[PDB]
Amino acid sequence: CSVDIQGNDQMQFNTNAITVDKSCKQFTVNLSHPGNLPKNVMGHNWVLSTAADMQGVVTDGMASDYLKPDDSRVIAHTKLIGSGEKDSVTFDVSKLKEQYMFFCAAAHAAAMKGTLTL
Ligand SMILES: [Cu+2]
Repeated sequence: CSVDIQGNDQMQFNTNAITVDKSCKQFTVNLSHPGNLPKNVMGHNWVLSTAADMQGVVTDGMASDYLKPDDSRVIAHTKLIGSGEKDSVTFDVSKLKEQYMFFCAAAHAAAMKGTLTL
């Protein structure tokens, strides 16, 4: 009923998929970032929400640890960790049901994009 998640300076997760065994009443995410943060990203966290609400959470974090205080869409999140730092978050699995998304709120990319060629 637990997992170790890691990020790096290439904006990669050690895994982009997490399974929660149904015997679990609580689940714990263990976050660490042993190497450097990505360039000009000064923090790393792990955030859980619905697939629908993810974008809202992200936009509102930049509008207001890159997260809106007491955001009701955020199921669970770690604090912002630096390089070489570590944090854990444990949450009640009862608040879940089903295709949820987890993300880091500190490293942003362009939401809207396309291709151009000559
Ligand atoms: Cu941003």
